[PDB]
Amino acid sequence: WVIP
Amino acid sequence: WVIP
Amino acid sequence: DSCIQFTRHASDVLLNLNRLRSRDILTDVVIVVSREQFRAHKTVLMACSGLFYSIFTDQLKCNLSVINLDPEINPEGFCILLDFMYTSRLNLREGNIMAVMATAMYLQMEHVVDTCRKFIKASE
Amino acid sequence: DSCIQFTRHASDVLLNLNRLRSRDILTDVVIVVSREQFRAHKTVLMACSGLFYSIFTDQLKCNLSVINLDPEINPEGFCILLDFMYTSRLNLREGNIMAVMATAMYLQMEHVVDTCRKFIKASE
Ligand SMILES: O=C1Cc2cc(Nc3ncncc3Cl)ccc2N1
Ligand SMILES: O=C1Cc2cc(Nc3ncncc3Cl)ccc2N1
Ligand SMILES: [Cl-]
Ligand SMILES: [Cl-]
Repeated sequence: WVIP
Repeated sequence: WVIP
Repeated sequence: DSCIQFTRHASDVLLNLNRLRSRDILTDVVIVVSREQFRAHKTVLMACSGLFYSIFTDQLKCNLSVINLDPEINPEGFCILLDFMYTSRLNLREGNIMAVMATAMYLQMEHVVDTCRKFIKASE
Repeated sequence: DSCIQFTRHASDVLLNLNRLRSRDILTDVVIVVSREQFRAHKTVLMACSGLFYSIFTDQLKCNLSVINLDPEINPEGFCILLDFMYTSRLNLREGNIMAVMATAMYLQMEHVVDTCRKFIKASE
């Protein structure tokens, strides 16, 4: 999971 | 395009 | 093999599937949640959820145009997860995390259940 | 928004759509090429090809279960492109590049047409  |  | 690969292909496909959903093009099922209705494509639901995969591979249920979810399921949690299915983006907030995790457990969306568990553990 | 994003989601969706194709699950159309038949999902074909997008948004053709391609289309070129649609992998070879490019132009798959043009230019 990432900060888009 | 890339070499997978 | 000796194939070449287009990096952005999978993301472009999903973006186009979401555009079809927005415009209600070729949607083939209605998901009913506490009298809130959501139109979608069976194949996308199956590709994202162990529950929908099990439902639409059943010889009788594969032909249903309406699926009713368990009354304990929250429509907002479902809406957030449906958006995630079609975009890879999850709108996870302090105010919705419990409903989102409960809905992801029911839908069998293991990666979502994982990030909810981790976000809850960080706040304790 | 304040969304989080699962990097591998789009690729995982496409991998699952290809697994449904392999097992002939929920395929809703047959594409006929020079008496070679290919089963697929209309939504995936639309998401990948300007031609299929135009075909399945047409009020009469959206309801067809069989689509016949132009007799000039090569079944192997089509097969390679159908595989690309469901995998992001293109089996481009000296022996098939001309058929693949001609099929991609007809199907309106602009990124494929682009890499074929570049690979042909490198050999001249
Ligand atoms: O967490 C998850 C997400 C998910 C998706 C599916 N889908 C499929 N699996 C295998 N072949 C085809 C399909 Cl469509 C099954 C289980 C789970 N569990
Ligand atoms: O090269 C290409 C690939 C491609 C895909 C599509 N598909 C869609 N476009 C927009 N909204 C939904 C969909 Cl399904 C249209 C044109 C082209 N041209
Ligand atoms: Cl997931
Ligand atoms: Cl393309």
